[PDB]
Amino acid sequence: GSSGSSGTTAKPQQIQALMDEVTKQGNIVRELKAQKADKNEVAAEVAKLLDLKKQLAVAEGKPPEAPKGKKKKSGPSSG
Repeated sequence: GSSGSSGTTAKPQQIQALMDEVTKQGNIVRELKAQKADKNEVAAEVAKLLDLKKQLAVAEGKPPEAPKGKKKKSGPSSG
């Protein structure tokens, strides 16, 4: 197998990787329901998706579903 390092990490870099995930995910979830996938199997991806949207938007700068949804509040960082 591969040992040592798996590339380098960056702010503007990881983003490019996420974007792809947001797309692929959305699809994976669509097919899951289209094939009557197990409620458990689907849920798994579901949650992940909701996270991707954030890890993507936030990274860029936009707030995570700030305006969308009531429960999800801006909740800024303090430190």
